[PDB]
Amino acid sequence: HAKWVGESATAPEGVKPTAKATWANKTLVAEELAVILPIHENVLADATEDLLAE
Amino acid sequence: ADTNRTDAAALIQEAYSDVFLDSVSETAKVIGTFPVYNMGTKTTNLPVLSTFP
Repeated sequence: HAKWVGESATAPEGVKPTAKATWANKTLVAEELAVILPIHENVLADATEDLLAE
Repeated sequence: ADTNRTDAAALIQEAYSDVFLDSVSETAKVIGTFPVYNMGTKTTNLPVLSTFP
């Protein structure tokens, strides 16, 4: 932020002020979703649909 | 010490500007709005019906 700064060489009002910026950090972290779907091969062979595609 | 504004003041001229300077506006209405009669002398007489039978 700026301020108003007057003009003398001697009074406190004449002094231009100091200031700073700051930064921070955010994180993506990857995690795993998974499932296993088991099936018996005779069911897989006997069924009328492609059960692996299902 | 320093040469401050009060020390230099004799050679610090002020400026002038007209942004807020205006004449009076003409606000008057009645001659513009109502019927106007041009009078030829101080008095004019205007007869009107007062009563009837």
